[PDB]
Amino acid sequence: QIVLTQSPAIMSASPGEKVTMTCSASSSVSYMHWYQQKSGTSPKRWIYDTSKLASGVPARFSGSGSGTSYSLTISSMEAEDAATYFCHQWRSNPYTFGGGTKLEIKRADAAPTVSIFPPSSEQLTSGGASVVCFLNNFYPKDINVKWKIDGSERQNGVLNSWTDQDSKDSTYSMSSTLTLTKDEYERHNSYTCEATHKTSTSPIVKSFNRN
Amino acid sequence: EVQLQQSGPELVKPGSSVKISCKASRNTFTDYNLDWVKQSHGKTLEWIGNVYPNNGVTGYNQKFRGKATLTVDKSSSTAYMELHSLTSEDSAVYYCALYYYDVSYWGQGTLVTVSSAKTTPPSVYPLAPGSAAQTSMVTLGCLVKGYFPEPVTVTWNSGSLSSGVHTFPAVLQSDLYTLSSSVTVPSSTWPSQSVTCNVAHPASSTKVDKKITPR
Ligand SMILES: [Ca+2]
Repeated sequence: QIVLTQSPAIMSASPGEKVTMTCSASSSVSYMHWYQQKSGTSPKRWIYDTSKLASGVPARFSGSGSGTSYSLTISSMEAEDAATYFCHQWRSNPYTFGGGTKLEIKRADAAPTVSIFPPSSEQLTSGGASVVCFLNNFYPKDINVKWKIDGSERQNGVLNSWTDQDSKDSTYSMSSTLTLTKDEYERHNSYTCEATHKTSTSPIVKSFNRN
Repeated sequence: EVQLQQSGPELVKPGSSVKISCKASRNTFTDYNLDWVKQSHGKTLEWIGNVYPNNGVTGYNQKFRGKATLTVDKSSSTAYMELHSLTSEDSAVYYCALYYYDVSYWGQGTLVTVSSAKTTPPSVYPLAPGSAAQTSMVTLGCLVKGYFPEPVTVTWNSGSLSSGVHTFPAVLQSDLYTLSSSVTVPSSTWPSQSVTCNVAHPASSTKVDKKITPR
């Protein structure tokens, strides 16, 4: 099979600047196809036959190359272009795909909006107690969350989840969930989520008293 | 102009088989093909094979020999892929994609989960603020806990709230998934107006609504 190797695997691009990504084939091919996959969507053919734009694709996208070396270029990076791009060849049986280039865009630093939520009365009756902390709409993506119960750090029992870069405002969000037993929840009073992020020298603290 | 509707997500026992379908909406295409593609772990794509419903041969990828069988129903032109002797390695999203010269249309994907675990619907809990906070905006949430298999889909006010929504990827812990969703709205719109999270879990045929009420 013809193996496709893409570069770079991931990249952060300045808004309005040219972006180039490449696809190298193990053998020559006549044409290369490119696909865009945005968060939570199916892949969509984006450029076909090396240089032809799919329906609806804007003019800032182009494709070039020949033989074993192909490129996809964006003349001016826009927020909506944040996505993963895959190359795809139809010469060999079987057809193959490259591993993808994940493209993100730069923007101004933004502090997370932090919200903490006590367990719902509904959950507590089941014998579980989840305290949920959302850290929303921050940039850059690097962030750390620390839990404290009565001033003491709790590391175990935490579920974290992170969104991909938003297509509209180019930020990131995170959810952190600390799940205790109901009985252990009722033994302590103070619950706190602390966000460490480059936008502040001190962490953003949200807390509540079980009351 | 054409849309592909794939069959729904599947939970399959190890060793069993499953047949998934892909039907294109009304068209007059002649020499079109339908390709099947596996996406593992939300990342790498593999071409499984293809068919030419208006009679052409079938393309196969030898990596999937004895694993995938592709057919087409002549009557409806519905395309089918049967996956055989399933293992956890076969858990993935499977896409169908229609190609006709300079146009292409992909289905929405079918998530196949191979597991001996049974279906468990989520417990859906409303997340309202605690003692207080007070800004121009207020953030509310919904915790969707302890379900299996994926997927679930979350909406807020049946789609009328969207721009302020963040629904987070599910995480698997001890054989059950949990996810959360947050929505941020002006403080003047809640609690004065209703905010409700809508959580659908196709595997249990459930569509659960939870109104967020002040504590
Ligand atoms: Ca037909």
